[PDB]
Amino acid sequence: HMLLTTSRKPSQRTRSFSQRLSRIMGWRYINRGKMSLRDVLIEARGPVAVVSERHGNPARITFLDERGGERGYILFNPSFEMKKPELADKAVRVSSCPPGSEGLCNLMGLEVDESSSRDAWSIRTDEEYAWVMELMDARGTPAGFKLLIRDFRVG
Repeated sequence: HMLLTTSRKPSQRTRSFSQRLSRIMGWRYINRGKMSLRDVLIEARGPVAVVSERHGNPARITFLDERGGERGYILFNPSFEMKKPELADKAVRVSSCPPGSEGLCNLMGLEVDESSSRDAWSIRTDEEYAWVMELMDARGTPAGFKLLIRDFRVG
């Protein structure tokens, strides 16, 4: 459902993160090289997400519609282990979006699925972050991949 890319000249960590996330989501990943956003949108022919950084860390995901309108954005810090997540499917499901988190689900195109928590996201509150989005793997246990959400805005 989406093309993912990064801001221009990303660090190794931003690359690793974004390649990982796009695999998890089943989104098509492209190297940003030296393209403008306009040229990214031409290549995508469809919606795009851009992972941008501050100080060499991924810090924001911006979501665009196919014409380049900004759907919204998420400010976050990633938390991921070295081991590849074990997934049997695109992680396009979420177990629940509690009140106040619906925009996370809308931006990322997640569908609520109460039948199982495998290959799925869990959204919860945290003492430090606004939300933690944690990937549950093909066995429904923590995949070692989280989005630590500081804020998000839609529209």
